[PDB]
Amino acid sequence: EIGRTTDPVRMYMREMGTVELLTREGEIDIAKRIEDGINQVQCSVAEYPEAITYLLEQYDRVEAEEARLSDLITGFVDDPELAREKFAELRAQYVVTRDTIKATAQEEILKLSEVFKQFRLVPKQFDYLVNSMRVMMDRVRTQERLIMKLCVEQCKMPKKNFITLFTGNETSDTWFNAAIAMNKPWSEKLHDVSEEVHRALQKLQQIEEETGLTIEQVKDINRRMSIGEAKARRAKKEMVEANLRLVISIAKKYTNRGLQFLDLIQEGNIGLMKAVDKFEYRRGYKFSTYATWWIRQAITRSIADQARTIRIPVHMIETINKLNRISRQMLQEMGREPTPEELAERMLMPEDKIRKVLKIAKEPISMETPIGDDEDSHLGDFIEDTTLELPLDSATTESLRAATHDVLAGLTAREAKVLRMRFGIDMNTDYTLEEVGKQFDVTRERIRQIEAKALRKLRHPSRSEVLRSFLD
Amino acid sequence: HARSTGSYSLVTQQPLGGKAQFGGQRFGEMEVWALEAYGAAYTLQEMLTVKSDDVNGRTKMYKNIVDGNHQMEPGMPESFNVLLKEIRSLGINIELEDE
Amino acid sequence: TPEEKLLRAIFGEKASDVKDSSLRVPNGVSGTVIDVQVFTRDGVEKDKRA
Amino acid sequence: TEEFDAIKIALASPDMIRSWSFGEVKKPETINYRTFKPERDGLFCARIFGPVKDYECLCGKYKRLKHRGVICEKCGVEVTQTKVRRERMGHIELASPTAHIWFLKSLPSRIGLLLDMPLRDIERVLYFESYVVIEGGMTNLERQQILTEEQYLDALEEFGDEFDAKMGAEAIQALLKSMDLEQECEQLREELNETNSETKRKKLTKRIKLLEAFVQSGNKPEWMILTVLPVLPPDLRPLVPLDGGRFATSDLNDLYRRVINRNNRLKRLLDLAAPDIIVRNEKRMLQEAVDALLDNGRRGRAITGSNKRPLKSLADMIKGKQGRFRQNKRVDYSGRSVITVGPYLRLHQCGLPKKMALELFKPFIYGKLELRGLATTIKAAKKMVE
Amino acid sequence: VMTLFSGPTDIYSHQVRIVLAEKGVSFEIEHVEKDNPPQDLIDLNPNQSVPTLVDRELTLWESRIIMEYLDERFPHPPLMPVYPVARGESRLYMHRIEKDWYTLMNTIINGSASEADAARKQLREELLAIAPVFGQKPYFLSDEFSLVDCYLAPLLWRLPQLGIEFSGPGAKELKGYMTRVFERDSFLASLTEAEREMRLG
Amino acid sequence: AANKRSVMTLFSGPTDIYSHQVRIVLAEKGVSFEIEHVEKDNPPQDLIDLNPNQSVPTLVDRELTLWESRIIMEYLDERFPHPPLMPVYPVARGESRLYMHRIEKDWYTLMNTIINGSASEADAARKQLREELLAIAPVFGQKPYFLSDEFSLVDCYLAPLLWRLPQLGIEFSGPGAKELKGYMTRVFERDSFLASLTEAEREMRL
Ligand SMILES: [Zn+2]
Repeated sequence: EIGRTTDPVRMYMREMGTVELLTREGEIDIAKRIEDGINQVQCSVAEYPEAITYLLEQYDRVEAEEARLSDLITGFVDDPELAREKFAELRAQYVVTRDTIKATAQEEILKLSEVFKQFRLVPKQFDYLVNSMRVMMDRVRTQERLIMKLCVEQCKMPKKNFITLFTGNETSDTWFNAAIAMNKPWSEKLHDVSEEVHRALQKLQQIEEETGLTIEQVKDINRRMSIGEAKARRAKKEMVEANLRLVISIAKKYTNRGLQFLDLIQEGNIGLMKAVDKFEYRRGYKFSTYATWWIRQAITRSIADQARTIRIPVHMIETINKLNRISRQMLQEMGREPTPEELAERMLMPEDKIRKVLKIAKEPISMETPIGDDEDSHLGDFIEDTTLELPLDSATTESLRAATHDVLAGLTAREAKVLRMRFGIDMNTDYTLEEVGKQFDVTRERIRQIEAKALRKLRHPSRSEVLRSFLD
Repeated sequence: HARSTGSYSLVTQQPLGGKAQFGGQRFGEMEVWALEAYGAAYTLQEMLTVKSDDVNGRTKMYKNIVDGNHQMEPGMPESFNVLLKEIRSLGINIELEDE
Repeated sequence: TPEEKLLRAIFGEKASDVKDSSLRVPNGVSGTVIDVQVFTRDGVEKDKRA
Repeated sequence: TEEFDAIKIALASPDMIRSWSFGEVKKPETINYRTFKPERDGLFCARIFGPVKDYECLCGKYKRLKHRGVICEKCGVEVTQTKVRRERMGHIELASPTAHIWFLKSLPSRIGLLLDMPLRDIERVLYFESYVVIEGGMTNLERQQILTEEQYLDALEEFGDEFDAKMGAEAIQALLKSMDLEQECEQLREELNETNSETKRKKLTKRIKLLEAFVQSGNKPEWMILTVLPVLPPDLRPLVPLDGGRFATSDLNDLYRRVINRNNRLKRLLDLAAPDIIVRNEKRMLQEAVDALLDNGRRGRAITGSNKRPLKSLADMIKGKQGRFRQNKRVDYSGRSVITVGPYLRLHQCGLPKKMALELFKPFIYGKLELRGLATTIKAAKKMVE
Repeated sequence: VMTLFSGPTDIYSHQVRIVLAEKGVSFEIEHVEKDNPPQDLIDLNPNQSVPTLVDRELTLWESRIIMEYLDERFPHPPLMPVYPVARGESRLYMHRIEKDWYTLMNTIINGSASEADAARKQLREELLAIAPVFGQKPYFLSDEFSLVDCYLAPLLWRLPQLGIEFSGPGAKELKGYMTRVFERDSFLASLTEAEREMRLG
Repeated sequence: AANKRSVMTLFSGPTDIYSHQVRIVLAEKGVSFEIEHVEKDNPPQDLIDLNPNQSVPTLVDRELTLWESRIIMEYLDERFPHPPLMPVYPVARGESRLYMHRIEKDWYTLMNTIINGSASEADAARKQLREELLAIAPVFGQKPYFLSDEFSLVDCYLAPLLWRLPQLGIEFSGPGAKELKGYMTRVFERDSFLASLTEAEREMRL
């Protein structure tokens, strides 16, 4: 079936259309899967009692301006208008729910979070909460990964046995005494390194206090949340592989704009991947009549970004394209052709911006375009370069050092040094007069004089006879 | 036409004519075999190092000439240094030993 | 340059604000100037000769 | 430079291609379109390939002759000659490996006969169409079985560990990286003797002669799979402005923009976590753009945009124009004219017009007019010959 | 490509780090074992003495040479005077402290406990002698941090590890200095984990 | 006092090369300096009191004494600039401060060791010294000076340590000494050297 096909567009279609189009009621079926998906996540942050900790400082600073009314709420579910009441409605259960374990010790802490379900969050900081408990894994994971090596490859203890008592808990003294008790050489050897195995898991002891709960609940807090995202990862992918046939239908209108065909339909994917990200089905509008906007949005933003060599901004391509949509409409009515001023009347530009917008859009001629007659010659053989200098222009500056080293040598000694130090003659950077005056040690307005009358002497004739010859 | 010194091309620094001074002649591949047939090997060296392609070995050969000191310091042509940058820009690595 | 920057101060040769790039006849040619035409962008004044 | 000899050539390791370059080129844009100074971190940078005007930074804070070595703090240009913009190099950092189209598609596939793999199978792996195993261990699979999409998937349900299948250009970097040229060298020194076949023991000595090159030379095998593509210097692919507004770009700034753009997107899809139908289509699309740079034409012939002729890649610049790129040299001090007869000359002399000889022997004539004192300085001799 | 063969603890290697992290130089450091980097850095350094700089073409040791390089090449912010009168002052003041005090701390680490008391208190009276002078400027004879304090900030950071301290006099005008300089991000992002635990900061 | 004039104040060493290194750069810039060939047993009074480190040489210009010749011969090359003695480029200026450090720590201690060393060390030093000084022999063909075609301070670190050649019992030998010896003909008789050389150090030249 691989009939020696090469180009990817053959390979894209051959791999893409294996999947099948989704019916309309199927799409609502999939979105209802994602809709349960994130709910498994955010409702798995209420289980995290530090859920309001990152935000309680926000509302303890929202009024006091360390947070804005937008990035945390957008209108509660099922502004001083709502923020001053709903979060204020949380100030009751806030500490009273943590009061029990200051038994119902987990009902109250759950009772605060159990009502948290009607608290609306914003895409800004939702990531950070997933970024918060995530790194706590690696803070507990690699430590636990060392518990094997610290107990197996150092004590000779097996790994698959001691984990039964200590994994999940991560704080007790399970192998502290249970592993040691078995009368083995590794167990008796456990008392040898019993501190580092006890101290390495100390910073995680902060972690359970870092969220105030045990390491067990911390496990289900971070682990049960993972299923929620992975519940949606396979969910969103099902819609990108299904409507993937759509982008090829929308992205063929732009086939010639300097961008390859296959660089186009890859730009729509990053578009469509955002549409299903922000898709909402309850408004009833089918996925196509909403995904068509976010898709064509991208391919017209990509073309203005990577279609030109000398890139022109995105706000200008709206003005260039307006000049052809309007210089084409005046082409039929007027019949003859459009003038550089009638666009100023038809449009509303200042009669010169239309003269600057015309000196832009032209692309660069390729430096290998074969010139006339198609001889063995290209355009790149005829463009001389101007950075270099005429070797008669370099043969003079080399010659000029003769005179200024000879003519200026025909002066007196002390009056020629400052003449050479006052310019950059044969030296480093030039200098200031009283900047020089601290060299001859007679600091005064004499230094403006010694050079002054000396430069007159070179100005006289027969001392400038060779020097004058460089003028024109 | 006739040319003693003029423009120089852009990527490779050999001569051409865009400044009312056309390029020099074409000392093509067929005409180097007629300078190796004779033993002529000082004419051949300056005919492709100083007179054409070297960058600072020819600005000296113009200042030696104006002073009556016919003598050259060849250097390495600028059309070979582009052939190392054009090979290294592949995976290939190219260098020169030292001795 | 530094050396020439002394050459100016010695004679006071005023450096010009404008560089000369006029059109001069190509070398090795001679003949009367039988005709002259001038094209101007519509929006810039015509000089006397124009 | 000293009296060198023995130009030496060999493969280039990603730790060396990272050593020529002076910085990472991480955007596709070239110049500014309003003031034509080049942008920062783009292709035509100034912090990477040096400055533009001789002896001065880009912003305009360092022009004096006092500051001649310092690097500017605003825009980190090093204030030196603009000639150095002609011999520096950048480098792009590929987001995924990719095969070197020379060492993969040259007729004896140097990736092929180093692995003993039919070239029609390597190509079936570089397009992500068929898995390939690595380190099978104790199972019913060799080291280089080609599991199709099902056979692996019909194999993966049984085993989860002790087994690793890859796919794509990042697989051949796995096969090469673990293969050892000493074990299969001497172990093939015996296998050649047992084989009795005028064809078998004739090509068999061909492979064992290649393995014997990848050891004494000093080149590991996995350097034929690129990981940092180096970029030319910005004065050997100029963007000179023509007279009248148009620019005349070389045909490489059309190809480099096509790798840095596709490579820049593939950096994004691994942060946005797209499905493996797209990102697996990205690497397959990048790898066709790195191989349109090295030697364009051994593929679909990615013809130029805004025009209908094929672009001109790097390996189409050394490749014969009937001869070399260097010297196999247009020449100064020349001329030409229509020959005639002149039968009054001796055997050893030819005519030469006054109008020509006064133009070839110009630098000599300048010698006399300043030696005999007839001209005071050389500028005053240029106006006596005119 | 600008690498540095930094020491993990030695005040010299902590010297250059303040200059680098001050100027904003993009650099990558390669650590030495204790005060010995590999035997592999003898080819680019026949002395085998750290620190040593390698910027793409160049090799430099004896940080006196290194630090003035980075100051002379990376211009702003500047760490020296402007006119030749005062540069001799700073260039000479730093020759004092690198001659009297630094080798004085030799026998405090590499000298027996007998001579450790010798360097300890005889140095301390010097420590508070210039202490009232901090009522002239913020820094050691400057209204803005410069090269001259570059030998003190990594010097003061070694106090509690050696065993000398401020107690009453010598702490009023002095301790205001370290609380003013130890907060700059340059000295902040210069602190390595090995040199940090010497003190509570 | 010492700083009480608009001129310098220098308490030089009549035989100590620390002075004679400073002398060349001192006079090569064309300034009027006071010479005082003084001893460690009896230097001048002002050299003792205003010099709280008490070294030789010692320069004093209206603000304070300066010593540690690299500091001295730097203060003059940074304040009295014409002619120049050090390059412009901070790359070539770095190593130009680097060769000097590779002479005060490489070819100085061979002078002190020969001043206070045993009979074989005076040969061992002369062995390591004389032959290796021929090891850098081919350098002078490419450059009329120590890898810097203009006269610069890195050359001044050599000549005073090349003017005490036989003074501690040294003589060159081998193939290609004409290159280095002919080089000494190009530097040992300059105005900055000829007018600066002290007659006390000259007499060893016969
Ligand atoms: Zn700048």
